[PDB]
Amino acid sequence: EGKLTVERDMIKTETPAFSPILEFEQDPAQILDALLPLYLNSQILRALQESL
Amino acid sequence: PLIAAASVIAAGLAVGLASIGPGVGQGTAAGQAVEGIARQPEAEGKIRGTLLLSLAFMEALTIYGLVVALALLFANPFV
Repeated sequence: EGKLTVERDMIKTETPAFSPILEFEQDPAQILDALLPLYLNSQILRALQESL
Repeated sequence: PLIAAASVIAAGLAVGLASIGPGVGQGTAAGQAVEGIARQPEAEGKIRGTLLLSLAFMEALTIYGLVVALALLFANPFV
């Protein structure tokens, strides 16, 4: 009602993998090691957004 | 029965070796090509054309060995 409110909503993203036709052009292991910086960055930006 | 025997033996050796090697190489060709054509199903026509060129090259070496075998078989000009 008349007070504007805050819902910490949860919609799940697409949980398909990459394709069976898709190939790991460089490495499985190094791409894991790379995405770790990406995922750490994603959670960190989201955390700073959460605090702000 | 000496030089004609030698040419016949040479023909058998040539035919066996020439048909062993490059056809197996053509099998390696066909494996890597058709795997990629099945995964990426886009370029199957250009894949089939290039595969025709590859089978042509490999079977051409095989036919060259077979032709030397038949030339020693049919018209032994050194024997």
